[PDB]
Amino acid sequence: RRRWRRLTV
Amino acid sequence: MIQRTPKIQVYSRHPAENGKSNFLNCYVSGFHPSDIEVDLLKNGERIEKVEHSDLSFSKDWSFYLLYYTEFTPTEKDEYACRVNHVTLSQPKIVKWDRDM
Amino acid sequence: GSHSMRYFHTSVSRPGRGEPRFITVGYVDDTLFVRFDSDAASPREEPRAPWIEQEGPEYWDRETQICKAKAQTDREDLRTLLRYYNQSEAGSHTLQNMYGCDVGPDGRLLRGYHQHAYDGKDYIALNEDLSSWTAADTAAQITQRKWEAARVAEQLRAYLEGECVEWLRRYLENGKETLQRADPPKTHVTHHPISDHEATLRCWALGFYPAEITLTWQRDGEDQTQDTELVETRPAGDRTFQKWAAVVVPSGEEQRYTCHVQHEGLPKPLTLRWEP
Repeated sequence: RRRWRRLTV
Repeated sequence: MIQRTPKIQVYSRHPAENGKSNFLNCYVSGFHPSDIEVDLLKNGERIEKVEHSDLSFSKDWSFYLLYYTEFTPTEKDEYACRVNHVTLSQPKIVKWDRDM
Repeated sequence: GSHSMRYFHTSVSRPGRGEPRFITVGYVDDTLFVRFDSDAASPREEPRAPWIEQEGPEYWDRETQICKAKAQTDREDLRTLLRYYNQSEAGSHTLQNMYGCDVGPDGRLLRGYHQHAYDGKDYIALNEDLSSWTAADTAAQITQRKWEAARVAEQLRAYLEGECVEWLRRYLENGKETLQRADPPKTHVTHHPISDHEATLRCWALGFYPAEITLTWQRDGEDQTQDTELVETRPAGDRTFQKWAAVVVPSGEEQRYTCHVQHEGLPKPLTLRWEP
């Protein structure tokens, strides 16, 4: 399953 | 920006036997950017309802896709894949050859 | 055996033609198992392998939330990247991200991965230590500073060592009939006259899984690497792969040439010849 937390550059 | 022209293979899922249902595949790979136009042709006309895989990519970030359709090869019918991409000045046609 | 899980993500902007298109797929080894396309009618992450279909509604809801969130963050990132590279709003650009984990036969983490590319070029990658970054350029160094300040690498280490490995192991069990089955190539050699004096011998490997394979031609037991035509391994469309290797041989000398095949599914490596 995928990683939950968001990430932006 | 750097562009990479697609590799193209056209081939059947199973060794071809005249009169027997099979799948015709056109595999495009190693390209960037991702937008690409792929047709499968039967005697120079577009085969309708061709399906394709969802966009994915290789370790080096270049893209790959599989376009496919059900087909029944014969002695006479000519199959091909037509590919257009920003790296090509005109669409590239690769004929299906049952020996490759 | 050793195994891998990977999530791949691509957004492509299309100025003047709406918001970017977002496509993400997940793989275990060479098997596609989930997909999401933002352009689908009421997009949801969808199964693409039988063994994931048993996950309940809560699994698909959470996956779909993440996928929709990633489309949103990719939209934001594409806007940011225009700024970082002083680019106009007129062109199409591409943002890619891959992450996942490799595990050994006993299921332990071998390596974790988390990397980004912009317009087909490395942007920023998490190093093998899962603690430090490699930025490709001064734009990615801006991102690196933001991600160091937010301790992003620590988050990724925890995911990669933890959930990534744990869920990969769950999928390998639930999918044990396929994911832990190597299908050997079916092989044969064909003969293609070029002239009265030479012909191509083509050694075929069909229907194999996983894609890793070694196919070579020898002449009198000696490797013919420089004179072998070897096509790229290609998907058959039914989970399996195909490959061929060809050599040009003088007429009547065919018995001196042997095709050698190594694959995980084979009882033993094969040696084949053309059989008229």
